[PDB]
Amino acid sequence: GSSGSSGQILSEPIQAWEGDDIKTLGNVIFMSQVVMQHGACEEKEERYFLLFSSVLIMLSASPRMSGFMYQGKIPIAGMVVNRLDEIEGSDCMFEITGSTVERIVVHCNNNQDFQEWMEQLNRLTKSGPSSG
Repeated sequence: GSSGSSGQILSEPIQAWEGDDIKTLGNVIFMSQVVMQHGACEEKEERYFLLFSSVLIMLSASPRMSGFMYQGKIPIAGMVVNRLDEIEGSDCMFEITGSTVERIVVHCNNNQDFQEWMEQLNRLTKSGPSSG
């Protein structure tokens, strides 16, 4: 083993999920409850992000507790991660774009987890580790 995680995720299929399989994509690098809504609009938006290293799977828990709901998937390809350096001295965090005109603004966290997401997303979106 390694770490624990809520049930269902490993018992029932992901709601909305429809294509082939999730176990076919790979695994779940880093999974945690993030908050992605937009660039200041109304409020925040809690959601689950599953980094497979080949795509960013997103889940939702509209209800209370009962499995998850697959919203969309972001292929590492075309992805754009630069800890939102398009600004200047204004919160670290990072975004997850790579499409027509979509930008995923994930809320900070302040923990080894964050740095991780940035660490992987770094090599993910890219090809190989930064100066190994």
